Amino acid sequence: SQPVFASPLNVEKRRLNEERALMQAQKANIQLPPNYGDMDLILFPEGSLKNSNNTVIPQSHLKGKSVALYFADGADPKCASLLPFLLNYYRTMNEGGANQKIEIIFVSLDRDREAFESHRAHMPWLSIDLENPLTEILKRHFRVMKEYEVPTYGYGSRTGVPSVIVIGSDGREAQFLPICSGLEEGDRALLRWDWRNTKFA
Amino acid sequence: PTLPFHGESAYRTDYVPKPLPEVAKPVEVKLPPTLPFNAQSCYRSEY
Repeated sequence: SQPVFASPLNVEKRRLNEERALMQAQKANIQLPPNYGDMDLILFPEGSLKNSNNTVIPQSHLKGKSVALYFADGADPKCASLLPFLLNYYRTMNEGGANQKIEIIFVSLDRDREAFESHRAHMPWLSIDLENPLTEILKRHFRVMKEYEVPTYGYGSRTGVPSVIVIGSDGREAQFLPICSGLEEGDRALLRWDWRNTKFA
Repeated sequence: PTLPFHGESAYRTDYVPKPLPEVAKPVEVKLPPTLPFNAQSCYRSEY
């Protein structure tokens, strides 16, 4: 139920959670329907996250780390302008430290597999496969949209391409980094990141 | 002799019945399409 309710991550997370609750009720005073805090979610299945070498890693690989989704489109000129600054930020954040601080999960708004590959070969962080349904299920969750090709459920059109959003363990938003928002200080909003209190616990 | 007649008047051969204008060019196509609504307030968008 965060940040919105009528989105498919939350519909599936609800369904799995009250089927768990009815399972434990039928097996055994149990409160129905389950609380938003008491429900549970796995954000990425076993074959979602892939790094630059195209080796898959699961969710627990991101523990103790500030994980941010990056919605982007290869042909988009905002995206083309933003990408080198994000590269520099990611670089100078994860070089000078005892350990690794942040990760960037690339979510693609592209049109074709080869366009996805060409816009992916310039990125050293992780990404999401285009034909995997997780990319547009995350689009519908976080209300990112370039133009109305999906029927909206009375949403807010939060942001367009590109965006970086700090995500939590169950898929909520921790903070929005304002590139194209109410605030719109593009190319500098990366420094608003608070990677200590934003952690994928 | 028996010289015959042709002396037809101005109006009898000058304002004859005429081929009526072929009615055409009925231009009508459509209104332009409408775009969807994606605008929100402040209180519901951020609070």
